[PDB]
Amino acid sequence: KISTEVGITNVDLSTVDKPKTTRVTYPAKAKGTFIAFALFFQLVDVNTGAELTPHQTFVRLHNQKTGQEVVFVAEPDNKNVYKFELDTSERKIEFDSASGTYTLYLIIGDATLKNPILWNVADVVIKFPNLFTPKQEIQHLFREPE
Amino acid sequence: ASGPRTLVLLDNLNVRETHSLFFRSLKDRGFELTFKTADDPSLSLIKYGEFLYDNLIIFSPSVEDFGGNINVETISAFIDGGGSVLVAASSDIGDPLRELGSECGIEFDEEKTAVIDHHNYDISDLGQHTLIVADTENLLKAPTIVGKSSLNPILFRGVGMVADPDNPLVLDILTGSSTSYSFFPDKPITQYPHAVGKNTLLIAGLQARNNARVIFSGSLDFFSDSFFNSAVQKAAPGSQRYSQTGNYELAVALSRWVFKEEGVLRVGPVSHHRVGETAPPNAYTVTDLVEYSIVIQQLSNGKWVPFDGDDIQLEFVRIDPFVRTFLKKKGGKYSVQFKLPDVYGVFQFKVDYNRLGYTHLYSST
Amino acid sequence: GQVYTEAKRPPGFDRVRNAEIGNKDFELDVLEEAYTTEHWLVRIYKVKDLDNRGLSRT
Amino acid sequence: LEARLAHLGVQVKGEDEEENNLEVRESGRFFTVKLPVALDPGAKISVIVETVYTHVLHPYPTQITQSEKQ
Ligand SMILES: *[C@@H]1O[C@H](CO)[C@@H](O[C@@H]2O[C@H](CO)[C@@H](O[C@@H]3O[C@H](CO[C@H]4O[C@H](CO[C@H]5O[C@H](CO)[C@@H](O)[C@H](O)[C@@H]5O)[C@@H](O)[C@H](O)[C@@H]4O)[C@@H](O)[C@H](O[C@H]4O[C@H](CO)[C@@H](O)[C@H](O)[C@@H]4O[C@H]4O[C@H](CO)[C@@H](O)[C@H](O)[C@@H]4O[C@H]4O[C@H](CO)[C@@H](O)[C@H](O)[C@@H]4O)[C@@H]3O)[C@H](O)[C@H]2NC(C)=O)[C@H](O)[C@H]1NC(C)=O
Repeated sequence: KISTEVGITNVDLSTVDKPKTTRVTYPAKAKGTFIAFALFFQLVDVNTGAELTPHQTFVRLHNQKTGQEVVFVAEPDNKNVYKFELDTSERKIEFDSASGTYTLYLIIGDATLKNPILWNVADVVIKFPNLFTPKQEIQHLFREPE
Repeated sequence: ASGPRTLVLLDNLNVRETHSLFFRSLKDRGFELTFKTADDPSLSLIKYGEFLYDNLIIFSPSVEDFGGNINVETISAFIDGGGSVLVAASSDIGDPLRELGSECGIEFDEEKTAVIDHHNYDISDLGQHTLIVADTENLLKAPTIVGKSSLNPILFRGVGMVADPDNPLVLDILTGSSTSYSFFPDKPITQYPHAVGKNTLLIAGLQARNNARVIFSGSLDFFSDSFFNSAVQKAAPGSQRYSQTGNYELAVALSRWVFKEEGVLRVGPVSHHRVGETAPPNAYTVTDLVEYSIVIQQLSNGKWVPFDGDDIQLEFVRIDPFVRTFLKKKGGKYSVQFKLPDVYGVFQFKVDYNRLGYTHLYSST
Repeated sequence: GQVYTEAKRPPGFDRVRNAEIGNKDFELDVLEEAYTTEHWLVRIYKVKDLDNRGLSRT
Repeated sequence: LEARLAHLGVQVKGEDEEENNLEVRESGRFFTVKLPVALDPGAKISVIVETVYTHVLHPYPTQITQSEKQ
């Protein structure tokens, strides 16, 4: 095999209105808060303009309050770009409940590629809607004497 | 504990010489070892209802013909008869191995699969980013199962497995980092992969209701003397290079936990009586002082010393617990003195000790 | 379902209801047949345990 | 099999009966029999000894399905 690189352009994710758009670069996060959402990102090859498809292009959500995480996959059409549209009413089963603040990572990797990039594009806010432990100590409430 | 005699099934006899360290330690503890090929038409682990092998070890990926009496139902009946079964598959699983896994609630994957990760892999991979370096951060963290010392980054190559969330008993030991997805290598991804998140367990364990320890590990090679002696350095630029892998200590801990050596408990004679008496009188009366006593032994090197018992809870239950108290450790016996409630009927003293990595003990009088 | 109980009548026949069983064959997931009398008048079933390997056993 | 014993009878060639009494020697609860005619040196006597042992055949599988054999 021969080594290859990875580059992200355009970006400019936008909050969906039942539609403003904002853009950011690769090094840093996005200022502000976006509540749903479809982040767009054009993955091109570095050093020579070309269109590649990394083997792994999952998009990750981490919840700080509970510690749970949820991962999705962005599948391309024939537009040379991806799309991750959040229905905010669909995928009720995947998100059992909504948390205020979600941290959005972009995990991307390949065997041929030389460096996998994973940084939080922006913070996301989503408002769509024991077995072996000491059990609670129970006492008995005696009847009051007459 | 159990008996020392065990049976070892092999993919090929070469495993005797390449897994030398693990087998030598196992024999050093006294366990008698018999090696047989997984395709032998002569082996049998039961004869006239005897279970003539106490422990079973399966180091044979890529098998579909177990032998004379060994089937998936025979291994299931062996696990129902108190056996301790350790399996290890690596990218060559095979249909009966996957079926056996499905019989314990731990689903394997397709034959060609492998747990892949591109953030934490070591420089000794030389391939399609498949030699995973699982950190000791994401780990079950129970000193009975995994040991009581600090470890180093452990590394393995194999297939990923997921747990069925319907099982209350299944436990996950060494789940992979949030960068592993466990899909086909060298093939594009279309579906949703199998356990893409941090729920790619990679080393599972099952504790049956009759206290039968079963450890389904991926990565047969994880027990190979090549991984026991190789330094680890993640390919992320400039990661720390440890001298000792820290795989050997983990392996010995797992072996001592599945062959009933590190965590085992036993319930001795119980005794309950009126306060101020010596024998249990039939048909206690309402609001009568009652004393309860029970002994538990732990098998530390076979000594069966008294258990520590920080939090053991007695339940006085009719259909739902009327009383629930702690058992104060006093003179080797766990004795509590309490007054029976106003409600009459038949009742049940109940002790339940479900602790992670400890034998589940249950007693109701 | 497969016990003849009459002369000119199909096998799965019930005398008291004079009918034909709807489900001829089924399996008891949570019960073992402990005993059954000579004329199938009293049937005793032993309730089963939880599944050892912790399976569903619906 | 000294404890799982039920009966020990001793007869003689033809139709006959004999008497045995329990004895102790200084141990397997040896018995002694009193012959009808004492035998001189060089004689020969045929004595039939019949013993019955109870609870000595143990079932080896110890658990048999409704469609198996002992
Ligand atoms: C004829 O036959 C009938 C059936 O065979 C008999 O009936 C049974 O009778 C018993 C006793 O009366 C009933 O039990 C009680 O139900 C009460 C109402 O039910 C709740 O149901 C929900 C619970 O559901 C599940 O919840 C968890 C989920 O994991 C599960 O673990 C649990 O097992 C259950 O399956 C609940 O969500 C609802 O909100 C209802 O509350 C219930 O209040 C009773 O609970 C008591 O008692 C039990 C033990 O009896 C304790 O373990 C509880 O902690 C709770 O204890 C409180 O009361 C005790 C005495 O009353 C005190 O000692 C405790 O300290 C505690 O006190 C708190 O609350 C008091 C007020 O209630 C306060 O005064 C205190 O200060 C404390 O704050 C109990 O569960 C059965 O439901 C009932 N069966 C049926 C089918 O109805 C009937 O008796 C027979 N006839 C005769 C004449 O005998």
